[PDB]
Amino acid sequence: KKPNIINFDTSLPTSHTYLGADMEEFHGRTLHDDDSCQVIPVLPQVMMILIPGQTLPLQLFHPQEVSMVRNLIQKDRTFAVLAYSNVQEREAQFGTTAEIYAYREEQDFGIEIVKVKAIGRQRFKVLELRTQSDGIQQAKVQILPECVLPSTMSAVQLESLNKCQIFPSKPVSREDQCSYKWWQKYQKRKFHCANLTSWPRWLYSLYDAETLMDRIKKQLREWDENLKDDSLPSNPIDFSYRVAACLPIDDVLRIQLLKIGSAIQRLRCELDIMNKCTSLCCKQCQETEITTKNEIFSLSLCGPMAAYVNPHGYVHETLTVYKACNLNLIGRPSTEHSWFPGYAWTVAQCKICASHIGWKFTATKKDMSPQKFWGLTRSALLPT
Amino acid sequence: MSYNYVVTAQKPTAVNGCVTGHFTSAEDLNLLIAKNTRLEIYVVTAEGLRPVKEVGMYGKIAVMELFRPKGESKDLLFILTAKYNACILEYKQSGESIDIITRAHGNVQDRIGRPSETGIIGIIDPECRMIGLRLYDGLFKVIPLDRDNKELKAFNIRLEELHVIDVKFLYGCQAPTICFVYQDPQGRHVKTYEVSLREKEFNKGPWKQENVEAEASMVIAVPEPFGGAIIIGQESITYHNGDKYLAIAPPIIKQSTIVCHNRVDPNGSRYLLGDMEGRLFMLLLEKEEQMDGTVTLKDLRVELLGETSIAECLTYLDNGVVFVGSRLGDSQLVKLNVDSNEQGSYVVAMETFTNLGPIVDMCVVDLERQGQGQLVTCSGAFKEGSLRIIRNGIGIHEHASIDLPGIKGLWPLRSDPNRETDDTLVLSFVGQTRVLMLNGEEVEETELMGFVDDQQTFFCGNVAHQQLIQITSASVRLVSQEPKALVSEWKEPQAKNISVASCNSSQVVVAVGRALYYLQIHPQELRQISHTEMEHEVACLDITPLGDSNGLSPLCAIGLWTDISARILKLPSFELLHKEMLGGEIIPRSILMTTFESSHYLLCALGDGALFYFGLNIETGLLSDRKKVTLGTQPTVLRTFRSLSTTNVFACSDRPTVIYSSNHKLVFSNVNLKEVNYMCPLNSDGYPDSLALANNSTLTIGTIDEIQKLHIRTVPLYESPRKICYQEVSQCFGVLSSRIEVQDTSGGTTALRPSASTQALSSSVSSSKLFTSFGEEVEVHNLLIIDQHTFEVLHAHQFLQNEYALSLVSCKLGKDPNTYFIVGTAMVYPEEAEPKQGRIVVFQYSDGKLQTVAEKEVKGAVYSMVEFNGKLLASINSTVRLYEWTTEKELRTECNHYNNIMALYLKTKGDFILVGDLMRSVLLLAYKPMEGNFEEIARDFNPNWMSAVEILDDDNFLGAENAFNLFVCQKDSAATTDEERQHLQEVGLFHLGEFVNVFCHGSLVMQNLGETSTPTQGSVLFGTVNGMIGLVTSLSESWYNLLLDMQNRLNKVIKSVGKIEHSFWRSFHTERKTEPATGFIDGDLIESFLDISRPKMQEVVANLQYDDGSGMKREATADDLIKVVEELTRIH
Ligand SMILES: N#Cc1ccc(N2CCN(Cc3ccc(COc4cccc5c4CN([C@H]4CCC(=O)NC4=O)C5=O)cc3)CC2)c(F)c1
Ligand SMILES: [Zn+2]
Repeated sequence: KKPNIINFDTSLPTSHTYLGADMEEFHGRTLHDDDSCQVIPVLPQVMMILIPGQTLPLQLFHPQEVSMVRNLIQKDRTFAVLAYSNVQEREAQFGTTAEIYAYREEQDFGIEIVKVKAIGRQRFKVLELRTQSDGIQQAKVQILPECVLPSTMSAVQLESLNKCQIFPSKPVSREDQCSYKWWQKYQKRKFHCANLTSWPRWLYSLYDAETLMDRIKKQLREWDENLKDDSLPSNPIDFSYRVAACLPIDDVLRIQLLKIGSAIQRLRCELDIMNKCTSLCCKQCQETEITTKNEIFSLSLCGPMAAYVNPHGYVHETLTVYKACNLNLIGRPSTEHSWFPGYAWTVAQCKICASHIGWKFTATKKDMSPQKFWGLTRSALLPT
Repeated sequence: MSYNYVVTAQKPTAVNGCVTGHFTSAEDLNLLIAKNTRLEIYVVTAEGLRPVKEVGMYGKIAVMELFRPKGESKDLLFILTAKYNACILEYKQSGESIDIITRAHGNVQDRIGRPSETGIIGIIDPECRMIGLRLYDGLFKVIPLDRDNKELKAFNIRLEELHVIDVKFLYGCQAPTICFVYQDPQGRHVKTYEVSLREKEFNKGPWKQENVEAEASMVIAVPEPFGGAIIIGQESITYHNGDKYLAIAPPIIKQSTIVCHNRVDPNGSRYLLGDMEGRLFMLLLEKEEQMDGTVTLKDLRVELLGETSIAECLTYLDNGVVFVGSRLGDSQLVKLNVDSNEQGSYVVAMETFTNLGPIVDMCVVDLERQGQGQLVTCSGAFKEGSLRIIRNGIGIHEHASIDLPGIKGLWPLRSDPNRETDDTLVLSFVGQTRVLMLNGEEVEETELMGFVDDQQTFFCGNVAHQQLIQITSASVRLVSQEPKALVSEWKEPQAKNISVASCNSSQVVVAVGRALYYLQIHPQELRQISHTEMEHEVACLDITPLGDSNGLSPLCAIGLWTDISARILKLPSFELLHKEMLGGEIIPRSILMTTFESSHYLLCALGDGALFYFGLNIETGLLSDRKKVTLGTQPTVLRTFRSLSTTNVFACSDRPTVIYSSNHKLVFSNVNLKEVNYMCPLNSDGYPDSLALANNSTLTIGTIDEIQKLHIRTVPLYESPRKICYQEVSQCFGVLSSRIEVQDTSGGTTALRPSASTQALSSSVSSSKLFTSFGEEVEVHNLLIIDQHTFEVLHAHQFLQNEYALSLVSCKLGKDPNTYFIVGTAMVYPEEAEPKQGRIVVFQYSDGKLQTVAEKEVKGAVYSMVEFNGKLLASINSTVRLYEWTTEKELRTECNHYNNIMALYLKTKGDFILVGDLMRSVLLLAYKPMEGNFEEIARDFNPNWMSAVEILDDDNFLGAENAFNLFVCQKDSAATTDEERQHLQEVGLFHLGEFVNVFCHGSLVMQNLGETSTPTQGSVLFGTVNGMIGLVTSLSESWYNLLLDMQNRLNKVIKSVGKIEHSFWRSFHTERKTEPATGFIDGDLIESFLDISRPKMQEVVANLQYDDGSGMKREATADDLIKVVEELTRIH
């Protein structure tokens, strides 16, 4: 529980200076036509549900993947990451397409290693998982559409009281008696036409976009002291995707949030999950408390969780905690490939099962969070 | 595979816009009212509003304005629909034909664009140079207004300010200049632009940006000579003209915010304002400043006139009359009399127009006639909350019943000179004519002296010269009042038998076979005045005195047996002044001449049950105007009963009807009786203004109600009613309600006005122990018990503090004989978002007192409850729970079923709970009784806003969803694959144009099996926010196909206002996707087929392949459709 001094310059974590520095960058964005079927190459050896808007680090070694990515960069730059269910071996029916924005090839070690970073862009469901003899199977992809709904009062609105539906901005910022009182008149003036329908105003506030976003911002700040608009988007779609990425949940809940087609349903599901969630325990034991929900801060602009690659290419999603429990360390604190620029990771294990839950990030300078940073991963962390 | 049929049982009533101007003519002053899809055009006169035309458009009127370009004599009307169908209309009438022609039309939507949050704004240049529309964020759409722009092509001009609140055009500017207020992170600002048509872009405004109040809402453009604009916020009213500037802070407007306005002076010296809680203000502009001819403002005094209905649109009619167009209340027509000031109010109400919306809850109850339902709604909101009782049909309140074996005629008489009231009713059977006497409750058979004993009387009544007549089958015998002696008796010269008899006040014309004899009733004499014969036997005769004279009928109407023809001849002669050959085969059974609303008609009823109304000329000749209305399938007997200070005609048949005149056309209501064979107005001393009705079983005497098809009684509660249920055994209504109470600085909650909860007979406050700022408004919930006869509040139970009562059901549970009121509440606190605790409370009304039998505390909000087979089924938050009523009067949990959705809607049919939420996530369940748990059968999830849902039958389910649509989902239980079995296929789409809050099974017409039944199966009523009651029924595949073909063929014949295609209007519409309507047959389009002309009727049907019972009969006729369409009209 370290307050106030959170000195990290928390954006460096999201630049990946470990996966290389002078990485070649790519202009901007693309677009796949809604409800179209597409031929999107599938990069293998990745087993993770890539939420849209989430950065995905990658190191590529085998010649087939290197050639696939080379031809990819020379033709579009988008491949497919499939949301594998509990059953492995290509048991996936949904996914997201990754699109490249940074590229670097090394001739080191006698190999043509390609270091690449990508972010999810779209959401899709596979029709048929076609396999190619080259090694890089191309999947039959249907672009699953994104739904945005108007105000629930737009149908039952009164014309007169419409000019009275453009609210003055929130008073000051993140202050009590400027929220509990502003929101009351906000709900009273926005949903005044709920008297025509058969349901009270608070019910229509349970299906609101801005009210759900406010309640979620409250809980997330209650954990990590967030910077009001610390890149949290105003768009409910993007806000929902960010919250879904940063939530410490298991794979089934992530797939379920991925299946949801509307922002409001996604926000309601996240509220339910984040309200019914308390502890995070070791999967291989489902018996030990290696956290809580209060002991969780954010040294990354993307939240308490982000995707990082070890030098062997494996992608890890790490959860940041002030104080983890029942962890025993082994090995001197070393700093060869730390994803956090200034700490020296020490490998951590469960006190009983001895599984790689994460790392302890001890500091190097003295104006740092002193030896208090556990970056626990999800390969052993079942929400309990 | 649904095949459903939707029709409107009551047109929308809430007003969402009203304008005035010289539309119909440059001389008349018209008040145009748009209620939704209907446009009503009135004419403002001294007495009030006179309706002129009623047109129903293919869309929801979003914007309408009256503008007059150069070279026009009367104003034109520009209407924009919610589907962005713009048009310009023009009034055109030639004597009797009224047509609203479409000057221009064209869809103005964009391929891409999010509709604005403040909504559609439609403004017209005061010089009528262009039309400005703000439909989409960041884009101003401009429609040039030229005579050649008949397709309404528009170009978009970019606005850099995305949040625009209100925009209008300024008055007195060389180039078209707009003024608007917009939102910025720095606040709200007022800005102006100079729109240029040639350059197709904006320009520099005459006066630059000026900072305004943080809550500036509307802009009103002050007309010349002042100029500029007035910006009205929650606390200030400011006037902007560039250099000139004013600001006021009147404290009488701080209570509530102004939402509507209307200019009252052509020179804009005074303005009229209205706010949310319904009080009229009066903005005043002072032109006392005049330096060198320039007129400038000096003050902005604001005056409060009084309190009116909660207004959405104000409008000032001529001579101190204001039409307050209300949408959540009732429309008014008030007086701005500045001298009355009885207690401090400047307004007094003149009229009050019925407005059923918003209909929040309904229930169908057989209040008066068993079998025939009545709709009891929960209308209005805030101070306009009321209960409306809608009844279809005129009803007769029976007051006597004297059994008789098939009376073949009822005729009143007065056997008491100088009595001014009826004394006895002379019945006439097949062989005898009994004379029953009825003064008080008397039924004595007191025979008159002059009346024959054993005969079938054809007529008997009071004749001139204080004498009585009796046109028996033997001879027309005249009698006397005081001495009662047979003065004369005109026997047939050949001793023939009279076939048809007709008598007037002074004349009596009888027909013996094929010969007609005219006899005048001279004082104490009866001498024939004419004699002639016709081609065939006289089927019927009618000699009724028209307006004035009343002593000699200029014309007499007859019917021919072998010709099926009706002729009108002069009474003192036999010259055929006119003729007609209406139909054939079945002979006429009755002829009647009436004077409905100073217009004379001639009604002829054939023997098959069809009445052929026609117009008649009093002086000489007659019109044709052949309009055959099939009012039953039995011979119709026509009689005239005043009973209203108006004419009225009672058409006794298998479906008795009263034919009256509404404004200038003959309407046809139906009387709620099984069958009336004969009728007679008996204004007896003991029976004031009664009407003796004789069925085939007995003679009854009663009073008719008010000649009107639909009657809406209002019971004002002065608080918002939420839910309503009816309890039969107690003869009472259970209605939830809420009242707003301000939080005073004493720890209590004082009210704002006398409500139904604070004015009950007996009162109670909930006392259960299972678990701010001065000015805040807090809701207090009550359960009111309302009598079904007097509609007086018998009791008022007040719930706990911070407890919101959600649902309500009146049912008896388990083996208990008692019936209860079950109420499910939710304890809601401002701090928390989603409640944690609720309460299931069981009341029991007996001996005029409400007692809490049982009380269950649950963890959540009880959103709905149903009575699934002697077991309350409750929806606690996202869990559906089933309760069993124990023998000790205590609820016990039996089974649970956990969903991922909020079970807002619960509709059951046998053992199939239909569960939905506000996300259109319809879920279907089944309750297995042998095992005792719920099971999921089907599921249909689609992100969309769903307003209500109903179980049409075991397979199809109907609901209403976003953008005012309807849909039907059907489960294919015969599917061999589980994925399809577990799926709910969607088999119907329809853009209703209305927002449905409630569905309910029932019908407002008599429930007659009819042996053969009717082509429509089932009946579901829905009520909408605007106040429209609809009705959806199923159809067979053959009937659905026939009606679909007829609907396609009507669309090429009927010309709509604005030339909006019907297929486009009914297409399932949504912000993200619009599809064509399927599986729904528009009852309105089909029922409009009866109102088109005969050549158009021939055009519509030429290859319909009508018959399905063997053969096709490719001709398909045109009266065969009439038989089908009338059968569909009869279902509502
Ligand atoms: N075909 C083929 C092929 C060709 C070439 C290959 N090369 C082999 C040599 N590699 C150089 C090297 C090796 C070893 C290290 C030590 O770092 C390790 C080791 C093991 C696990 C982890 C880490 C760091 N780490 C976390 C800790 C937390 C944190 O913050 N960040 C992290 O990265 C781990 O989890 C550094 C550099 C370069 C690649 C190849 F491996 C395959
Ligand atoms: Zn473990």
